Amino acid sequence: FAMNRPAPVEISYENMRFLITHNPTNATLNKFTEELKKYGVTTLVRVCDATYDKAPVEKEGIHVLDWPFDDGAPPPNQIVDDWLNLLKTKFREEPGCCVAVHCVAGLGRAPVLVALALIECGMKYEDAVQFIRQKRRGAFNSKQLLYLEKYRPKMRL
Amino acid sequence: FAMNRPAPVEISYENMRFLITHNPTNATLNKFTEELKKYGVTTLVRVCDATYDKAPVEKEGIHVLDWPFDDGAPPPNQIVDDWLNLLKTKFREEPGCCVAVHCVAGLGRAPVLVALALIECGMKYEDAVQFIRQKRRGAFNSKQLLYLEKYRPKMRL
Amino acid sequence: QGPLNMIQGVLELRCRTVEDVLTPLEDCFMLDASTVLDFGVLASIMQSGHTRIPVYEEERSNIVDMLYLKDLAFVDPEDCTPLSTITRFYNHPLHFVFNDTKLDAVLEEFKRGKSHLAIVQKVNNEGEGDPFYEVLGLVTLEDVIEEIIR
Amino acid sequence: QGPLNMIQGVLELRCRTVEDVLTPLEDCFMLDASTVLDFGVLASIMQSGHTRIPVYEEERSNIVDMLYLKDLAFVDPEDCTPLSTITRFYNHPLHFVFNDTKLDAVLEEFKRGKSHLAIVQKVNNEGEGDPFYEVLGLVTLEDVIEEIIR
Ligand SMILES: Nc1ncnc2c1ncn2[C@@H]1O[C@H](COP(=O)(O)OP(=O)(O)O)[C@@H](O)[C@H]1O
Ligand SMILES: Nc1ncnc2c1ncn2[C@@H]1O[C@H](COP(=O)(O)OP(=O)(O)O)[C@@H](O)[C@H]1O
Repeated sequence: FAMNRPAPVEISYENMRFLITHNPTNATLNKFTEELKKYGVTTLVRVCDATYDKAPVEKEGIHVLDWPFDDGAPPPNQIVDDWLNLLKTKFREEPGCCVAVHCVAGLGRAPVLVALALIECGMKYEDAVQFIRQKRRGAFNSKQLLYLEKYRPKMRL
Repeated sequence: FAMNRPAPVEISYENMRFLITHNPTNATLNKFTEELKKYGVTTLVRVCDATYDKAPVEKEGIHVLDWPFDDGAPPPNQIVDDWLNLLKTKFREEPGCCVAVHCVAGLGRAPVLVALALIECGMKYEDAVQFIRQKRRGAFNSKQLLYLEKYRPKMRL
Repeated sequence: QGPLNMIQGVLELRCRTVEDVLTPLEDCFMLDASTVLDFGVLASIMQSGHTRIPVYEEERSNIVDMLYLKDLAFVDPEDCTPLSTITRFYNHPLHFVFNDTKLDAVLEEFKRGKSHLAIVQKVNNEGEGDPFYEVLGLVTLEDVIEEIIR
Repeated sequence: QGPLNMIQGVLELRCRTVEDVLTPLEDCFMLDASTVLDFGVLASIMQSGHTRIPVYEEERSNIVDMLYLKDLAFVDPEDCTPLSTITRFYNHPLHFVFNDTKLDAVLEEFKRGKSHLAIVQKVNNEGEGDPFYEVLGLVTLEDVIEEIIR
């Protein structure tokens, strides 16, 4: 405990499974995809701009999705609707697969989307943050915590 | 205190003055003589065999005397008589000069000769050893301590 | 004085945090990733008297790999071998500690583990933007000791 | 457990002696004076993970100078520069401690002084011959610490 690594993080819940990841370069692109295969991700959502070629990752058969939105903001309503619809279809395709989200800061807007998923799958807003922050300390800013509080399930997974 | 150096040692008493020294090579011969000039020695007594040339030391005007005797033995009676006669003449030549003695172990037979000098200048056998061992720990072996005990002043300095 | 002062030292390990003991970034010996290992930089390494040296690109707060002394083993000065080649010969692990962390934990983990070196993060709340971990500098075993023995 | 175990450690510094804590000669990284500094021995130095390395001629118990890491600064491997040239570029001081010496003294002197390294002597009574100081090995600051923190 109390010491850690520049390293992926996993959140599991029902048969949903999520990975939050570092940025690569092209320099360690081929190693990066091998991490992802190891967690059995079918799907990457880039929520922050990156410069690497995605097509090595896509060649090895992971669906890669470029959905960038503003630094430290809530996701716009399109992106949440997309993201929920994506999760339906991709856990329909394979139960107990993983969906990767990654940014260039692993705290912030990548875990927001995971917390959005967890809330519309069960657990309380209070509870949902706690599971995230246990795994990556200090996880959202106050605007995101606002949005995560003011958020309502349908409950559409 | 309690940490020390590969380094000369001084014993003073009346206007007698003595240096006990390490061995040099030729490699640091020229530095070695500069130590000796710094203590103002006129006289070196080699009491253990060494290989260096003495003539650099003798050129810089120190009387060098090759008086070797057996490892861990008392000095033979010639050597003591010589050594005492040397001390007379050389403190006659210059009061408050230093006489160097050196071996290849600075504990042992070099400090015996200094203790011989101190005994025939005053101080008690018990006292004489103590001044030596304070300066270089563990200074004589038992044969030498025997000889230093059984030793009698005339008192011929 | 003395041993009594030291005993208070070990007693205050539970109080005191990494923040108190660290070497801050501006006093860290580190190299740019793009550095070449010519005669002079190799000299500069071997002058620095450190065995583990952090490697950054291209802002200093962005630590990326570690260089070990052992990594330098058969390098020829002006091969001019660049740094990131040598950092790419090895996985050396890089460990991160939080600035919160009490010293007695840190000491026990150093007692356990692989490297004598962690690098130091705090979280970062002010900012409009995303939260990030902010690099403060280095803490070693010898850092934690110096609390006790002074 | 723990900090309580450490406090006994500092309390036993007055009891325990250098004899108990030292690295004995047979486990010391040292070089012969006549060694040449080619690629391999330089590699061997930088592998050894030591910054201060004793130098002997020609029995191992006869320590003569110290090599520092900083001494290696602008040497070219296969110049083949021999060791004793580099040891002759510098007075580095070499410090000697007695095997008797209690740890709390040693720790305070290390707290003071120049080198983190002393080398260890006992006197030698058995033998027919002259008394001599007998070289046992090395003690460092990190040695004395390890008493406390274990
Ligand atoms: N690469 C480095 N740059 C700057 N300071 C360092 C570095 N490595 C260690 N230190 C500092 O040096 C001190 C002692 O470090 P130590 O544990 O002896 O490792 P090293 O052998 O690298 O010096 C500590 O205060 C530590 O913060
Ligand atoms: N030249 C050397 N050869 C063998 N062991 C050494 C040497 N220098 C230090 N040590 C040992 O390594 C341990 C820690 O040494 P440390 O104080 O970290 O110095 P270094 O940075 O040289 O390792 C101690 O137990 C010490 O006895």
